[PDB]
Amino acid sequence: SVLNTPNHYKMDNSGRRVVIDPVTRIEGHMRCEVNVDENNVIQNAVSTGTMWRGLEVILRGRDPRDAWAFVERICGVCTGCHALASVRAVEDALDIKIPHNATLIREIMAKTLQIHDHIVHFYHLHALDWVNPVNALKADPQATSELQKLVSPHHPMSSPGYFKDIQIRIQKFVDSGQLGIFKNGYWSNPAYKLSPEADLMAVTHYLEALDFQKEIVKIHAIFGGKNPHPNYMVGGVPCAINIDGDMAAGAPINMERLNFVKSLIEQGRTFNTNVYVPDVIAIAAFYRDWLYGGGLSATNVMDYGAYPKTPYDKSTDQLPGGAIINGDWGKIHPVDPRDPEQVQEFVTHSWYKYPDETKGLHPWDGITEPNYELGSKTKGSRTNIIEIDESAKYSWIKSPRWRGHAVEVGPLARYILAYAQGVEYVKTQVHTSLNRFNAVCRLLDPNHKDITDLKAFLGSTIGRTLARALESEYCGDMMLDDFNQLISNIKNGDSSTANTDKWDPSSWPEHAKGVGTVAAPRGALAHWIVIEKGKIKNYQCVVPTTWNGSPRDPKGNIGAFEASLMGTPMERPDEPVEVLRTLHSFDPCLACSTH
Amino acid sequence: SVLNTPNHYKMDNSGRRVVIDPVTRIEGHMRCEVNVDENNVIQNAVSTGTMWRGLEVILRGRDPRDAWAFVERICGVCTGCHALASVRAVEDALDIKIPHNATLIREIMAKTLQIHDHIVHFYHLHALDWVNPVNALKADPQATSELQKLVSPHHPMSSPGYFKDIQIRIQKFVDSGQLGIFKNGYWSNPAYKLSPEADLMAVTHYLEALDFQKEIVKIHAIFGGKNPHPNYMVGGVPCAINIDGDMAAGAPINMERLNFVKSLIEQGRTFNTNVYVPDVIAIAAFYRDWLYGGGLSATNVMDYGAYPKTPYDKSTDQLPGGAIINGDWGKIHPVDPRDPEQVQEFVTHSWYKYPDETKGLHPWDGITEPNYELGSKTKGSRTNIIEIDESAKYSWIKSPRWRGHAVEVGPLARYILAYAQGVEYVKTQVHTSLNRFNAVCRLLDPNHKDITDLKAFLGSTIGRTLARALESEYCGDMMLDDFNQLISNIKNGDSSTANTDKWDPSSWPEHAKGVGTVAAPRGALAHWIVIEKGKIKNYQCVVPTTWNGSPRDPKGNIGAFEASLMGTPMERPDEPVEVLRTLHSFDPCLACSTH
Amino acid sequence: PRTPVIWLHGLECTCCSESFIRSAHPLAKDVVLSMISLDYDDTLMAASGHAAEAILDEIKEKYKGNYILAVEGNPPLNQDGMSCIIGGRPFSEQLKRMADDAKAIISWGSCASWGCVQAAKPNPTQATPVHKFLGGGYDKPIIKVPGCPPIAEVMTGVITYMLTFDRIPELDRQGRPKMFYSQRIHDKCYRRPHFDAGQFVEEWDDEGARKGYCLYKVGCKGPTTYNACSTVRWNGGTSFPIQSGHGCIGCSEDGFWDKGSFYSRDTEMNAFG
Amino acid sequence: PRTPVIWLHGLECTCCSESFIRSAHPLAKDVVLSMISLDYDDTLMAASGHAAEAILDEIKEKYKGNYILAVEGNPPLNQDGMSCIIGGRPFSEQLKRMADDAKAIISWGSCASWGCVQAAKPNPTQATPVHKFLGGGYDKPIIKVPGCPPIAEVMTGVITYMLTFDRIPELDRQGRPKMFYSQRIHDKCYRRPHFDAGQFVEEWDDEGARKGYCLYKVGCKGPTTYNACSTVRWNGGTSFPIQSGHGCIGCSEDGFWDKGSFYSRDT
Ligand code: SF4
Ligand code: SF4
Ligand code: FCO
Ligand code: FCO
Ligand code: SF3
Ligand code: SF3
Ligand code: F3S
Ligand code: F3S
Ligand SMILES: [Mg+2]
Ligand SMILES: [Mg+2]
Ligand code: 3NI
Ligand code: 3NI
Ligand SMILES: [O]
Repeated sequence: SVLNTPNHYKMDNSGRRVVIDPVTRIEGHMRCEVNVDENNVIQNAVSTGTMWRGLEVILRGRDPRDAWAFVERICGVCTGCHALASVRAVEDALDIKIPHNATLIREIMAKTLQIHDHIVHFYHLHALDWVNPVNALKADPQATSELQKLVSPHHPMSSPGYFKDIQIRIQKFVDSGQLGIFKNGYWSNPAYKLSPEADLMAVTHYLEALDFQKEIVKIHAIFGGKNPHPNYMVGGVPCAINIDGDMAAGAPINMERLNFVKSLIEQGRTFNTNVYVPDVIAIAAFYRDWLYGGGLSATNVMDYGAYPKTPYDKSTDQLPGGAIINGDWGKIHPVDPRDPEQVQEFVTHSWYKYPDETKGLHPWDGITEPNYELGSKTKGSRTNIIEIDESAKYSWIKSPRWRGHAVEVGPLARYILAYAQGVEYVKTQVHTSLNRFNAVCRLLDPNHKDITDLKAFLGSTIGRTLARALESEYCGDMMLDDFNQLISNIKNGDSSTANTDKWDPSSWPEHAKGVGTVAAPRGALAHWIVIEKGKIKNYQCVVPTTWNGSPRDPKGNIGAFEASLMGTPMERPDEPVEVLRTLHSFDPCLACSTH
Repeated sequence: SVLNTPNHYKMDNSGRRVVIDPVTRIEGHMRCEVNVDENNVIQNAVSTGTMWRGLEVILRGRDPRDAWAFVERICGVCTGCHALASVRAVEDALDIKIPHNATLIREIMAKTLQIHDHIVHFYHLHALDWVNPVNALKADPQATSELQKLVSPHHPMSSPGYFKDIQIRIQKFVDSGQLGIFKNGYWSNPAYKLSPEADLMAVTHYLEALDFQKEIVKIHAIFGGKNPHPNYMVGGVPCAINIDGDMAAGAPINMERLNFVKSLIEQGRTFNTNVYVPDVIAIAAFYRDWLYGGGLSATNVMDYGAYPKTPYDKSTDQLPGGAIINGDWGKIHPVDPRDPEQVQEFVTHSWYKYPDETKGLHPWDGITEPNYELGSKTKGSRTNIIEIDESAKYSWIKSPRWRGHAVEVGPLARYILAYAQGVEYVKTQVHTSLNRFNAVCRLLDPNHKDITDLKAFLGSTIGRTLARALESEYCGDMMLDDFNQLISNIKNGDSSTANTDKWDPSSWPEHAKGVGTVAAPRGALAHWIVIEKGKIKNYQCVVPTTWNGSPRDPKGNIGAFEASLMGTPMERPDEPVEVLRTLHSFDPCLACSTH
Repeated sequence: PRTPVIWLHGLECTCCSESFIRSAHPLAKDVVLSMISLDYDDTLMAASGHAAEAILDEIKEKYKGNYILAVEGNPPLNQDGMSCIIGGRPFSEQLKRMADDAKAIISWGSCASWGCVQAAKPNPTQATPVHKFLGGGYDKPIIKVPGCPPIAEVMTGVITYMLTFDRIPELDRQGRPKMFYSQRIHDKCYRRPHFDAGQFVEEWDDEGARKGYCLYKVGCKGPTTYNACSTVRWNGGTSFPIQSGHGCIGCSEDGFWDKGSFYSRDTEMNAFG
Repeated sequence: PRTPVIWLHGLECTCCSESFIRSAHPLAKDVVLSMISLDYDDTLMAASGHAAEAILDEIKEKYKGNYILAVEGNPPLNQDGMSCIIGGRPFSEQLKRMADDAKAIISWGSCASWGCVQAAKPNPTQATPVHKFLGGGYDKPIIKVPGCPPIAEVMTGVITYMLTFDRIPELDRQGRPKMFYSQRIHDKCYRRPHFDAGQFVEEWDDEGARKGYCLYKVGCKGPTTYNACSTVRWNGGTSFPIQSGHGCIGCSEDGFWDKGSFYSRDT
């Protein structure tokens, strides 16, 4: 068939079918199928979420104050963001305002998660789509050192002997014949474009990042007890503050704990600036001729907006939200998660049932009733899918749309929205990153002509990857501001952390509904709760990967993952490096997507 | 006067007198006075310990089981070594044999101390006698990187941008006009011979060492609760072991704690070999024409011997002891701390009283009775000493002698003794270090003639400084061996840590005496205890700096400090860089020396 | 040769995998490069799709009876198992095939050990912990390392114990290593002096909260929870839930999600009950 | 301009100075470069003798009434004070001279706070803690930070508090910051459940020792000792005496050396 989608794609499944199941180096479980034409160009893409747990069903009848802990376990990668959305949703329903220090500490925890999640994503999940560790074994350590000094002059770890020592270790690993995570990698695929020296630099930084990442989450351990899965509460934060009073040493937050947080923040800022951002820029330069994967980012992007400089005042959001539609960056459409005509979820191509499946349901009206059922054109059987039938139900992911539009969410969406709304910090990051990208390109190709087209640059797999790294850096700077504000509040006499006026259900209205939003690491997250007589009547999550990984809607619009693959040539369709590189650039979280 | 000492020095106090009080960058309090001739060459040297606390007096009548904690507080720099000597002395007196794991854990704690103490000494106490931080501000960062790569190819921290950033920080500090510890440093003195690049490299490593040193002592925190001042006990170690049994997580030593110790050991080994040892070798090469300060080291050296591969079998000491006398390295005289004709302390030039002050007292017969009294040739008064009278009593340090000989103790003494006794590990370190030294010399001077004379090389302030660094590296290797043995013991079924058979004083002899020896960071340490009816009758300490910092004896022999200064030319007698450099090379611990 | 480890993922949130890489000692980098051979792990592995499934087949045959099978998450039995699909087939089939030839199983976390959040009422996928799925006839050890997630150094501590001492650690009746799970939180809790004195947080951010008083009245499940949180603690010994001011929610105990509200008070506190 | 700090050393073992540089956060390098101006400290100074003495004179004049005087160790009164000689004169004279013009004093450690080991019976040097030496008429704050030594992060925590919040921390009746010294070890001890159940180490390396049972019966002085050891803990939160299996010896409490054997029960 050839399907002409309302969002201007031609989905053609007549070509050779390629199946990727499991998609690895993601959180959770995904299957992807594509069709390629005679020139090995993708002409159809099918996103299948291959897990479901039913948190929305499990929550029914429980106490809203307990919800945050259940939904936190939607995901251990984006650990905490669901807890944050939950407490915000309950607080919204019950008209609870939290103390300023609770606001600040929650944002510090959120920005800690952003940095940790972005770093580990790029190195531990994404890098092996750009980096060939076997090729690193061919590098000259002195030339690797020279490249390192150009890539990031401030990073101290550049000795040729250090790179040689890393190389010896990877050589020993390879020589053992136990290749572990590297086994069966597509290392001979010409899709890998780094020099041996760049591969060795990147492998070195994968190891440095694995060492570093365990440090930054100590901020979650201080404020939230543990990472993964720090604690939250409705009405405040549990980490009471006592700097100077009786038994301060035994309080959750005292002078020593604050000094520890300061040290951790600065370490994160340094890693962002000296390792992560320069690597993404330099790797992007090596791949300067590979600008595929833009998909919907060119046209339709959305975020709810986050990080208000003034608590509870969205006009001060440091990552302002809204929706850009049809590529018009000059028109920011306001997004209201309360409006039943805006966020809606369809299930016509998902493994769920609605009484009326023509309907898109706003999440206060959402329904989660499983319906695992394969289309009659499926190749295989109910417990053995060979080729999924995308004309019918093909995913555990629902199809969210915004006023009927399919949109992309994530750091790139936020960066577009912030750039378009004149956020100077972001505009400066974008322009300096483009200048740096062009500089490294010229190091590699002395005849390089500068890229100037911001839509082409940002609206790509490379751009999506870059935006994530830039967002990490921005979060580190914002977190330091938050910390300084926390110290100022304490200095000005405010050590308060919780509001308990509405802790007891006797204080609640008989019927209430609320929505909590979060700029989660992968994009726009919200939870919608309906409370009745002290209990959860409905609880519906629409999460970033739900948006990006969405199957088709009743009109045939394709979601962000499927769009991003369309038109991409593959060197070797059966060694699908390009598909993985682009899918991974969305940082898919499949447990999130399905919950 | 001109005094012709039996140990072949001519102490002449007719020339200009220079007084250094306080001697800074040591532990505790010292005064040093010298006389210089018309050529600015030192022709007299006077070592004065300027503190006393009286631990030996304080211990009288107390319980031998409590002694370790009192004497540990003799010193917070060599923290632990006195506790170790004490428990060994009590165990010796009472014929207590400890379990193998207790032996091993004590040796791991000892080697931890050696590494910490040696590193912090070199960088934070000694380096400013060799390193000019002001001159560092003139370094080229690229050339500093090149030097770093040659000095220690494996050390990762070599980026020009890193050295530039360090320089910027030091420049900011200097520009503030608050010079702190650098204020009034002798920075224009030509005695400073490093290039600006070597100064910058060294300052950078001073900072790296300050960050590192807090890590290695976590081994003391694990086995001993805390550092400074970890806990010990008579009969074993309190850190009971439970790897696999009920409540293991709550035992002092469990699987996670052992994994922590492994990590810490390896970090120390890395710092020894990549930072500390290479720096001392390279700095030595810049100072290749400054071979003063040997003093007694080439003639008379002593250590009790330590670190037996087989517990309680001294023939297996990895740093074997003995005494070399009159420069005959081919004759190792056995040292017995029990022999009243061997170790003796005189007080004729010390602020103490004996009934018969002609006598040298073996420490089981030792007496500590203060007698602060100044010679009638003193310039000044009892409470305002302008020039001390070294013809009379001039120090709180007693005068220990070995069979009437003045000896040098410390890492250099141990290194000479080990080399002379064919310890292959040490011989390899010495030969490789000399080769490396000569290689760096040849780079600074292509016409360099290799040094081959081991007595001249080792028997100098440079050699004394090098031996300390080599010993640190040896201790890291030994400590790993100890850790592996501990694991093996546990694996073979032995988790025991204490012998309690003689814990109760009802099990002790009415009268008992013992001696405990330690290869302390600064040299030969021993404690001698006499027990009567369950109480301390006498407790006498003779500490490494007691030996080295000793005032003259009745026959007029000078001690190691005084000997080391004799014959040294000074660029500027009133800016006594050379005196500080040589004194500091002994790592004076003045609280130790006097106790 | 380094010990082969196959790390499978069922229905899960991936928190145990995340916790593992937080390990302060040994570092995860050293575990993977030098201690074990992490032969399959859909989270970190270079290969996908057919290339990934080829490894499972190869390791199963080459190292038959000699690999450790680590399992995070759990198999669903509803939806014909297709609420967790891997390679087009139910995860339960992958789990069974690999369990057949494992030397031993490590059930990482509360999902694999007990069921965790997806198993809470009404358990729409019939998520089933590994030991119950394989049944009473399964003849290899199943080492349960529960917690949501477990402590990082507990996870790596189990592995280092097996590699260093050449045996499975002693397990309690529930299959948990005594190494780490043989005391209750409340048996080693630094806030116990306050519990003893009846000094409690009564309301969030009250006087007691700011003094670090006991969290029993705000729902601490430490009295009934066996784990190393109050001894080893979390994130390189930085903190644990109680230190940072929220009661234990019981996250390593079988059935903790349905035990009661997290803010309900813990039971069986009196000896005269 | 960074806050001027003069750090004097009397009779001491230098453990407090060592502890200070163990600080995990802030790092000692950052304290000295960026937070305070450590203007005199015999342990670390480049200059010696006359050049070192010249600094005390200079700082005392330039920053009269504006420097913090940190004191480690204590002054002896016996031997005419010459059991601790600095620059040819009794340390007590240096201490008095600098105290006269200090903004405030920090008594680091049990030596400066109380006397510590040299003051234990029979106190041969008549070592005297700073507050007693200066007497009741002394009109500037004396902040006692006791312990042998104090915890590293307690020491740097006191400094960061003063720099961040612009006041002396609240002190208890003994002059100790409530920040750190307002609970007993036993009031926050993770072995307390065992104490409560009568589960004790009875002999070294017995079953109880291997289970981490309470150390009361082997002499733990936790029940009477105010410090942060069971909360902040030692060496970047790595351990504390009790965790590693030895009872508290009471090392932050006035007179702890003469309270009795460390292995005798707390009464
Ligand atoms: S109830 Fe919780 S907070 Fe209180 S002592 Fe027990 S485990 Fe600690
Ligand atoms: S006596 Fe000591 S070990 Fe026992 S609970 Fe009290 S402080 Fe802890
Ligand atoms: N970020 C993140 Fe996870 C997803 N998708 C959530 O919410
Ligand atoms: N090392 C050391 Fe201290 C001295 N001298 C002791 O003993
Ligand atoms: Fe660590 S996968 Fe996270 S939900 Fe509770 S253990 Fe499961
Ligand atoms: Fe830290 S100098 Fe060490 S003895 Fe007890 S505090 Fe004094
Ligand atoms: S909630 Fe879990 S992490 Fe520990 S403190 Fe309680 S078992
Ligand atoms: S001995 Fe001292 S270090 Fe703390 S545990 Fe007791 S006060
Ligand atoms: Mg949903
Ligand atoms: Mg003595
Ligand atoms: Ni997620
Ligand atoms: Ni000492
Ligand atoms: O996620």
